[PDB]
Amino acid sequence: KTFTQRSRLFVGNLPPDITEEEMRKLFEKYGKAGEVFIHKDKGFGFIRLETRTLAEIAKVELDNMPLRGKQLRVRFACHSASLTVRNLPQYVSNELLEEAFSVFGQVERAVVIVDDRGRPSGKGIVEFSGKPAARKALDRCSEGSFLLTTFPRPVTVEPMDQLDDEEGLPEKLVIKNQQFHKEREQPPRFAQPGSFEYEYAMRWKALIEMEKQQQDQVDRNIKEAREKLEMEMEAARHEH
Amino acid sequence: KTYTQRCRLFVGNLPADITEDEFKRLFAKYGEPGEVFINKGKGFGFIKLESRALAEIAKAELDDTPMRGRQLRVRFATHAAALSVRNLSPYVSNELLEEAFSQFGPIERAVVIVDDRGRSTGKGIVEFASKPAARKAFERCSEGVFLLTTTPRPVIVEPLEQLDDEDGLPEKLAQKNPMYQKERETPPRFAQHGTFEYEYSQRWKSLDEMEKQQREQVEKNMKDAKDKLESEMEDAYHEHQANLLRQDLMRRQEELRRMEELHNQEMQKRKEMQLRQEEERRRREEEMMIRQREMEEQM
Repeated sequence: KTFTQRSRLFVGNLPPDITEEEMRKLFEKYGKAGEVFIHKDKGFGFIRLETRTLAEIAKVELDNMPLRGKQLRVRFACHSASLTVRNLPQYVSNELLEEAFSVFGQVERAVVIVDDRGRPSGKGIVEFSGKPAARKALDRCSEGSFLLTTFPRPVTVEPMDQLDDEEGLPEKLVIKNQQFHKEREQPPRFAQPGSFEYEYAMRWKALIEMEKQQQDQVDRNIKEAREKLEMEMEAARHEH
Repeated sequence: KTYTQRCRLFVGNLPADITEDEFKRLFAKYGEPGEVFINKGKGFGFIKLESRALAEIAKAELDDTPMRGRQLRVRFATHAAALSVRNLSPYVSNELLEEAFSQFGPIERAVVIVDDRGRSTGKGIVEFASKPAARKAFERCSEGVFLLTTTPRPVIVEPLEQLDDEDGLPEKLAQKNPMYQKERETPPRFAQHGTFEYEYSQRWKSLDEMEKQQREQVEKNMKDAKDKLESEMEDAYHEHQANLLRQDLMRRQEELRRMEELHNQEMQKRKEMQLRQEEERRRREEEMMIRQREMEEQM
């Protein structure tokens, strides 16, 4: 597919005298330009390039480029119509997900997330070209029971939990309040055995072990109930 | 920092018939090649470039480009020396997390993962130059109790779970299991009412809800058990700040008693000499009163 949201770039620190035409000139090197949005007063905008390949190149070549006083901030736009799908079947493909969710409208891209051993995590990603399509899908899959394969256990569609592991939380953006300063007095140190803090922070290191042993009981609880429910259903299908 | 594990590209679908210099020509335009490894049998290799950006352009420019009959597969190689770190304060910064984890070896990269509004999630990634530097940081923080703030929240260091959300699980790979094409016999659909599957759809929704109900039950468990540890360790702190005021005040009383007994010693030496003056004054009077008697009865 071409002119997907995945070739859509946010551009920041633009000068106030920016025109729809100069932003097209700036990106002239990267072929055909689709939709352009600009707010001159705020000095940010959106440019949608032909392919992800050209947006990946444009991003790197133009991020931190100087322009009339400031250095440009070029990023990939956050997807506006991305869903997380949970409770995926045991046997599932990128292609099945795209086909399944194309019922609600244009799907730009669908992915079954896999571990390094190549097995699915149980999560997947569905990215629609438009927000309405994502809205229908999200709503209809909440009220309805959406089934990709024969096995009659339905998919769970959530809005995408969009996280950042690129920029993170830099010191400059951390808020400088009273609690900040109080927290930021004692430096990073290995707590020495026998001190106030050591047997305090030996309770934490147990609270997380039990929380994980609780989260592993929920695992066993729901596995056993899953197993039980499969059997009841096997049998109930034999009632012709 | 140049030629890091973040600058390292993977290249798959290489011909078995390649040289290390044929493979190095491929990335000529992107400057001096660093670390290079090839595995001719499995038709794949690794290259390191100076910067993360050079790698990003190179990946972009060379992925799905022909190499004498084969379409290349260029991805970023999975960081083999990367760590997950959770249970961080919302003030732990990328810079601080780095500073803190610098104590274990050379830090390629340290980020705290932020949500859509830039707030910290209490999870973050630490990438070390060497496997050793990570193993050190893991073994030490798993045994020891590494803190990063005033508040004694320990950091939880696990190995990083690297999930592929790019290539995912394509159909051609899914077809390898015969259970795939079987399950796909029914097409994607909404369970219509009156069908026997509709019933069991809703019984699966019941189990999914029970899972999400029981897992939020664990979140409550944690949240109420830490608020029990906040008051249980803050009252063993006002017992330790009382045992400080108890000892400190008993030292100021013992030293007071001392210096008050010195002020007494001094008073008794003043009283001692002022007595001995008055003892002579009255001694001399007696001698001179009685010596006068002795000169009168001599005449």
